[PDB]
Amino acid sequence: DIAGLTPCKESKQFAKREKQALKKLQASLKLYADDSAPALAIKATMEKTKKRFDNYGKYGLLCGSDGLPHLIVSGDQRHWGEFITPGILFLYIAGWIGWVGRSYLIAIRDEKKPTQKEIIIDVPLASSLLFRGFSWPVAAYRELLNGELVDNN
Amino acid sequence: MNFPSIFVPLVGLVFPAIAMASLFLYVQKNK
Amino acid sequence: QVIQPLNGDPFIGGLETPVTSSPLIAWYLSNLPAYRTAVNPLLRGVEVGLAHGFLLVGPFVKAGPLRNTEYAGAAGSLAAAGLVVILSMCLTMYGIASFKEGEPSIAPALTLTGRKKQPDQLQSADGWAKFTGGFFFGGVSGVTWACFLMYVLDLPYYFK
Amino acid sequence: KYGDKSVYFDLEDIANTTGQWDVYGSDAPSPYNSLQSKFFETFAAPFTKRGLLLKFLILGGGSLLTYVSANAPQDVLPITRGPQQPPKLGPRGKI
Amino acid sequence: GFTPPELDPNTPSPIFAGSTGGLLRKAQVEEFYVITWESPKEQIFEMPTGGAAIMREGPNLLKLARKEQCLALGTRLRSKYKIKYQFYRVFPSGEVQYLHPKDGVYPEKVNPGRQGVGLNMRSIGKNVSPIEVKFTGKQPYDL
Amino acid sequence: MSHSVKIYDTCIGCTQCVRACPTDVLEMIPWDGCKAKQIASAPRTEDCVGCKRCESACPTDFLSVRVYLWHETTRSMGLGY
Amino acid sequence: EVKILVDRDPVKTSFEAWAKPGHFSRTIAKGPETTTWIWNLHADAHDFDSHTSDLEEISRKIFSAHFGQLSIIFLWLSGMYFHGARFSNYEAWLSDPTHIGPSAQVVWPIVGQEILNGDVGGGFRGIQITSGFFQIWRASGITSELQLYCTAIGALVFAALMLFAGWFHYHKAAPKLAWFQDVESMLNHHLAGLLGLGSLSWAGHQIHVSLPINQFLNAGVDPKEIPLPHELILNRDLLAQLYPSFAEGATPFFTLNWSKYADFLTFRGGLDPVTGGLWLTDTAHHHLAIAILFLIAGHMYRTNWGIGHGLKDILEAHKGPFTGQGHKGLYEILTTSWHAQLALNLAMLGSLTIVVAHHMYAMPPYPYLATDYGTQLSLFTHHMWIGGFLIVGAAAHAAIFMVRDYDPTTRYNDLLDRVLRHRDAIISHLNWACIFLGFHSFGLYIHNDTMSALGRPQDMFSDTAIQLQPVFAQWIQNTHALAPSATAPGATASTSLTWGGSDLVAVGGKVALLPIPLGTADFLVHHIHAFTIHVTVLILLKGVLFARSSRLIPDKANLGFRFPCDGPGRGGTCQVSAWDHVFLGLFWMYNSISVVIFHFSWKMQSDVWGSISDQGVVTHITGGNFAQSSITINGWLRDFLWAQASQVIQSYGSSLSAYGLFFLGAHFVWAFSLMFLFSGRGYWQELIESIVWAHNKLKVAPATQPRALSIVQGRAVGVTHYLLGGIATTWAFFLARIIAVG
Ligand code: CLA
Ligand code: CLA
Ligand code: CLA
Ligand code: CLA
Ligand code: CLA
Ligand code: CLA
Ligand code: SF4
Ligand code: SF4
Repeated sequence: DIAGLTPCKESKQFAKREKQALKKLQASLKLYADDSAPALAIKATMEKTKKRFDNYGKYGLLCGSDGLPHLIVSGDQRHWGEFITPGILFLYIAGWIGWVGRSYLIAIRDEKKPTQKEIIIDVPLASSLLFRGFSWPVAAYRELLNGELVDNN
Repeated sequence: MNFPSIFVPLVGLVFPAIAMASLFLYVQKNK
Repeated sequence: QVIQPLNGDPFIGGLETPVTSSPLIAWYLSNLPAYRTAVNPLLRGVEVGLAHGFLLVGPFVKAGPLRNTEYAGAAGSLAAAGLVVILSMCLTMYGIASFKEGEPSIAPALTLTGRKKQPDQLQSADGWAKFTGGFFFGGVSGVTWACFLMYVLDLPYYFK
Repeated sequence: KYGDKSVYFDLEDIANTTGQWDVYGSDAPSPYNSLQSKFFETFAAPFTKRGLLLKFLILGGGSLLTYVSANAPQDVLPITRGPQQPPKLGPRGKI
Repeated sequence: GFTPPELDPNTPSPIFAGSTGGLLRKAQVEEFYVITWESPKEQIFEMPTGGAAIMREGPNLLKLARKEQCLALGTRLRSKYKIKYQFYRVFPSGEVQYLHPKDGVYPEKVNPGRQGVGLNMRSIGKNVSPIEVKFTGKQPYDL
Repeated sequence: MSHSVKIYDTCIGCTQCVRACPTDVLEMIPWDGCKAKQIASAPRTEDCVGCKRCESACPTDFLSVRVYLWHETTRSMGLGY
Repeated sequence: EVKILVDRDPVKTSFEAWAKPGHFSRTIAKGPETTTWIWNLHADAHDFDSHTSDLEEISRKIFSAHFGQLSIIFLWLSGMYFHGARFSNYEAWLSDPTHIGPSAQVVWPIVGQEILNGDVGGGFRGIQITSGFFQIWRASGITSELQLYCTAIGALVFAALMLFAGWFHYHKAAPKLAWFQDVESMLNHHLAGLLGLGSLSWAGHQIHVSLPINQFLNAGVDPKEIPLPHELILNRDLLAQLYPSFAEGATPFFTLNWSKYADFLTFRGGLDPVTGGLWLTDTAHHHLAIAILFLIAGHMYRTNWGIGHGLKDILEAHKGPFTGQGHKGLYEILTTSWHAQLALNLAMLGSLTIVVAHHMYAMPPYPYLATDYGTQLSLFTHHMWIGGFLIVGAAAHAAIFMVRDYDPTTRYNDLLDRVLRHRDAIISHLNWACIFLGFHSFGLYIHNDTMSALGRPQDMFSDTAIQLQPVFAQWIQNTHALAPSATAPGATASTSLTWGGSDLVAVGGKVALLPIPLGTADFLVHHIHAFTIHVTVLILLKGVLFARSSRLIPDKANLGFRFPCDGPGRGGTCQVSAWDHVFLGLFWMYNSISVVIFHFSWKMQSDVWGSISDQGVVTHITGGNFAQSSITINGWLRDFLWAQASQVIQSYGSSLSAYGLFFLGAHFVWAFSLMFLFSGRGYWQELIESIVWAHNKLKVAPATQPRALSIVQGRAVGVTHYLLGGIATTWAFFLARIIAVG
């Protein structure tokens, strides 16, 4: 109960929102015969909604007074999977992309016409450097330690 | 005495006429 | 060849057209008071003011805020007179802005044929001042005449 | 000269070269009656002086506008007369 | 010692049918420019005031309202038809000022006898800061 | 009462500044500070409009010809009327 | 002399030019030095006049680009026919057109977007379409999805044929210059073989296929039990039961007894009460007469045989005292300049599209088209926008002709010279007309707003006030209402139901068309329309006339058609090019078309569209508030924008939520355009300098030096995003409002 928020699996308003969603979906479902393709699509949508609400309840999310889950980014260990773990994953992927791009730009820096390698990407070198960003934190840390990350102009 | 009926035409009509007349005469001067 | 150069001159910013240099159009423009150079500017101003003040009464009376009341004849006409009081005032400011006391007339001294012509006294301080005074007198006279015709003498009219 | 064929520039004649012409000005004499001209000359003489006319126009216009606005009948302008109706309440009770 | 050629008022004008882009009141109260050239063949050119004119063989004189119009027409004549051109400035008082070739030689090519005006013997980045020219009429670039 | 056109000593000697002038402000004068033995000059800045075509063709690192906009006349405002 | 002049194998088919970007010109093929090059590569891609100075290669590239465009159009048509065959409810819509919404697109069940599959009816869930393809297919006699599949396959084959022809007529067998300059044979073939024969073939299809199938459909026969269209061709008696004149064959045609064909060729007019569209017999007779007129109008111009007309002689024969030499020299101008032809054809096609939109709204030619309010609104708005864009492009390319292809030394025209000589008079008179129209059209709205805000409703320009009645338009409506009485006795009913009378067509409880009243509000809106059109004309014509020279820049033609400025000189020479005149006129065309479509939407929602009760009364969508509310800007803001935007702001959670998202996104893009429109390049370049330093600090700066967008490109991006946002806003608002309530 952080910041006066009830858990989503013990929230009456969360179940109420699920009830409204299922009622609207059933009202849409009543227009078609049960063996038809639109009826099957609506039933699949209802099952997806039920699974979504059950997963949101079981994930440990804290639901506000309006029945919607509220993310906590203060760093609480109960809610590290809302911001901190996806944030670390995003930082890893973004560092991968940035390191691969920087390595490609460094590799084609000392050429006769480097710009020709930017409008037309040299695919073998790019594919060689693609997996170099898997170990981007180690390479970046060592390059910073050896003073190769920055340029003193 | 109704003072708005005297000052509102004075400030909205007569004073602007005097002001833009004087400023037009002063701007177009060749000293 | 109907469209000619301006007085045979192709390097002047204008053209000679039947709307510009027709004999009837030239006659009509020359007989207007503004283009009567040999006449006193007081008389031309009187005529211009009479015409303009006479034509100004109609819109103010017929389209004024009190056009549907008993005061349609007077107040709107008064507004027309007020506009004349504005308009002559503007003219007066023009007469102070453009022309000086010590300078002569700046009107052209030639004609289309190139002969020497006495310049128009209108483009001068005294001439424009007389023109403006005549315009004011003619404007108030025309407004009074329009009011007298429509509402004092009660002449029959369609009133738009 | 300026009037010869295919030539339009004269050094001694600038007004024709630069098109300084009276396009519609006519040197015809006065068409108005002499008595009419005399009456309009003596009856519009005080308005000749332009500075005096400007001052007179400003003072007369201001005085007439103030006199008309202050002494207008109450039934002419709706603003001169009051509401002549009971005032209505606000949507929270006059607050 | 190059002497400026005198203006010939009796110079015939190109055959033009009239345009609204010609002279205005500025030609009367202020100056107006006059370009003279020598066409070796009766041909047709494009006026800078809109439209097309037909220049006549021999000397040709054209009056325009701006110096830029005169220079544009002269550049067109030199590049397309290869005609020598000179234009003057005429005042309402009748004064004529011989403008374009100030020494008879075109300004693009070097000619001895020209004096330097607006010449600064420093790089552009060595200009004095405005704080050092404050409360004085002198500008940093004028020093 | 004219735009201020200034020539600096970094001028190579290319006449493009003079050829790009639509009002005949600049000209080429003899000099000795470059290979071309010539430098630009602005004796007729009274006819300068301020179009800055001259400094749009200067090939130096920064402009050897500089047009500073200043007090404007009828021929500096490009008025044909 | 008019032969097939074709050179064999002029261009080698290879991928070498694919590997090199910007091969077409020289300054660009050198390689990128800055980022601006990339933008330039997408700016001069289709400017064939700048790539080469030879007219033959330019014409061949134009011909093959036209072939590629035709291939793309055929591909798009195949896609529409396929998405009408599969993923559509056309067969369901055929049975109940008055209660089932047309739909031809279904979304996949991903990320919750399946909410866009709305209950359109007929046992189908999908996106409701407003293109009116269902009405076309019903008017064509299509009653099965197999026919749509066959049409899609045929259009795919035709797209492949167009692509092959485009490759063939440039890389293998390219026409010569004299082949393209044979304008007389081209006009003859395009008037007799393209329009005339096409109209004749479509009339044959309507007579032999559309008429019996639509008669069976309107007779209540079930679509699957209707005989196939080929069965009515092999069996003449099957067609003769519906139309007995078919028992006589073509002998009444060959004996000039055409009055015997008065059962399927009728001049009836009006609308079909069963379907709410034009009579298909009327369309058949119309297309037949149009085919005859075009076929006898296509044998006019001269060719290899001495009979015919010469365009050059016809043009040279028309010259008056005012115009001097007249139209002499225009043939050489039009036969040697593609930009002049593009200007003329763009203007004519835009005006044609505008008149098409007006005549489709006024006369619905397809069954169940008028009662489909969404289709009518979408078609009118779309073709209005297309016409406005083409009209703007007309002046855009006329300016290119004036800058590039115009010269009086050779190909001199007297009319163009006399136009250019008095251009100041034209521009000043049009300026005065624009000011006068703006005052006496919009100051009336301001006056009405002030009188209503001051509590003086008797002083406004209303119907219950000072009246500005369109007496001329009302007289025209009255004249066209009584046209069957005296002026057109052969017509049973009037040409439309929008003039007058007691006529009223209602299908399925919805009003199709009504006699449209004209009052003071229509007067004010039409004069607003005239003012906006005149201002757009002023901007575009000023750009065209001053594209070469003016009193400010006498050598503007040397600067080019598309240049930013001439520096801060002469007080400032910003946006002096004709391209900037087009860029400014784009906004005014947008404004004019927006006002036009707002007028159309509100007027048809208040005075035409609605519902018919069983007793006989008619209740409109907005209750006829156009007469009293549209005379004030506050009325447009409240009763039109605020009132009808409730159907697009409340669409969240339903099948119309995509329209709300597009509403918000279009507002966002329109706001985003103001950044490019209001700013300048120097600030962005100076900021890019600091960003470049930040990248250079970490050895990650690119070799292609980043540069801010150019001045012209900044204006182009601003106007493009502005038009996109301001048009998509109206698109989403119109679609959501007219689908939710109509
Ligand atoms: C732009 C057009 C426009 C027009 C046509 C009108 C029209 C009208 N208004 Mg509105 N109004 C407007 C905009 C406009 N308004 C705007 C922008 C505002 C500001 C919010 C107002 C606010 C307003 C107020 C506050 C009032 C009006 C009122 C009136 C009346 C004018 C009364 C008067 O004193 O003037 C008449 C003036 C004239 C001198 C007319 C001159 C026109 C002449 C005749 C031209 C004819 C041209 C000629 C043929 C050209 C060729 C000549 C030939 C020899 C060659 C009239 C019904 C009054 C009212 O309530 O009555 C309904 C009033 O009290 N209006
Ligand atoms: C802020 C000051 C101001 C004032 C005091 C007024 C006053 C008035 N407005 Mg308004 N008006 C204003 C601003 C102002 N206006 C602005 C900014 C606009 C432009 C949007 C308008 C546009 C406008 C229109 C279009 C109309 C009015 C009219 C009216 C009149 C309302 C009804 C009535 O009295 O008719 C009775 C009217 C009269 C008896 C006129 C009396 C004027 C006297 C007798 C004239 C002599 C002096 C005169 C004021 C000029 C000289 C003074 C100075 C310039 C030297 C009244 C005179 C109406 C009008 O006056 O037409 C009849 C009208 O039609 N006004
Ligand atoms: C009577 C036969 C004829 C026909 C039908 C056409 C029709 C057409 N021409 Mg024209 N043309 C003709 C004779 C003909 N032309 C002649 C003799 C010349 C030389 C003087 C030209 C010169 C010409 C040029 C230079 C251009 C055209 C273009 C076009 C197209 C523009 C209209 C449009 O796309 O509507 C849509 C119309 C249809 C899709 C309806 C079906 C028409 C079929 C598909 C066309 C087959 C017609 C062809 C002439 C005959 C086949 C040749 C054979 C070897 C296979 C259109 C396909 C423009 C274009 O788009 O080119 C690609 C173009 O750039 N034409
Ligand atoms: C002011 C009067 C006038 C008007 C109103 C029009 C209006 C029209 N003309 Mg033009 N025309 C005129 C004068 C005029 N013309 C003159 C004097 C000539 C003789 C030089 C021509 C030559 C001409 C031709 C040869 C053709 C037109 C066509 C058309 C229509 C274009 C169809 C379109 O929008 O694309 C919609 C799609 C298409 C049908 C057109 C396809 C594209 C065409 C074939 C390309 C234009 C090429 C042209 C020959 C340029 C070659 C340059 C060469 C010298 C290198 C348009 C309505 C076309 C037409 O007849 O359409 C039925 C057409 O084929 N015009
Ligand atoms: C009918 C056919 C037509 C044709 C064949 C041409 C032909 C041409 N035009 Mg003209 N033009 C037309 C209509 C036409 N125009 C119309 C209707 C307009 C008014 C908008 C113009 C306005 C115009 C201008 C302003 C200019 C030309 C110029 C050109 C030339 C080069 C075009 C270019 O390189 O662009 C290549 C292609 C592009 C740059 C594509 C740009 C992307 C567009 C703007 C976006 C459309 C948005 C899209 C619907 C939204 C989807 C979202 C997105 C995520 C996909 C070429 C002669 C140019 C010229 O000649 O330069 C000297 C030029 O300056 N035209
Ligand atoms: C939304 C506001 C707006 C307004 C009011 C204007 C106004 C105008 N535009 Mg501009 N314009 C705008 C936005 C706007 N523009 C935008 C967004 C662009 C970018 C594309 C442009 C670009 C542009 C171009 C490219 C052109 C114009 C032109 C015009 C003028 C023609 C209309 C006319 O004169 O009628 C009369 C005036 C108006 C309708 C303005 C409102 C006046 C009301 C009716 C009366 C005000 C009452 C009265 C004056 C009392 C004053 C009170 C006193 C206290 C002072 C006019 C000055 C055209 C022009 O120059 O042609 C002459 C032109 O070519 N505009
Ligand atoms: S001023 Fe510019 S153009 Fe002239 S010489 Fe110097 S660098 Fe060359
Ligand atoms: S602000 Fe931009 S468009 Fe305007 S003059 Fe300067 S550079 Fe040219």
